[PDB]
Amino acid sequence: SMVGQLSEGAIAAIMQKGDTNIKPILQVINIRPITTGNSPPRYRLLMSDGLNTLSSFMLATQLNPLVEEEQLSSNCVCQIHRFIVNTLKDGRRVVILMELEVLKSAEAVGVKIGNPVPYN
Amino acid sequence: GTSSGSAFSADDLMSIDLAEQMANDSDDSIS
Repeated sequence: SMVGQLSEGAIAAIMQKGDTNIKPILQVINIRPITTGNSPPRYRLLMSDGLNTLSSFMLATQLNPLVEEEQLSSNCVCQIHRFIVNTLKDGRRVVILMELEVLKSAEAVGVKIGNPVPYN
Repeated sequence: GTSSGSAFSADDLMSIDLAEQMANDSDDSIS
């Protein structure tokens, strides 16, 4: 199964246990910029682990070239090597992707894998 | 489950900036 390529349950592990030591393989579902006048763009990502999606992933600014040169794009599969979880003033949590590797390009995967459901 | 995700205002973005910079600064103790 194509879902065999993804780290099913990694999103729940991050959200429920705060496990920051896993190196999960995830699929990018969508990418949206968040822009400000003096700041570089901040890329927000809807990611899938094959079981859940989560829309509160954020790309570290130093990885912006991956989005701007289209290597990190919707449908691609990536392995997260380092991430942190940050809690906002209102209680929401974001997962900041600090280091990753694109394992398979969007064009080599071709479609959303499986039928994941939103975690929140 | 109802939208593309709640949005992040300037204050939220400043907090995210700080979180990533704190990780970068800690790297300076090992690199």
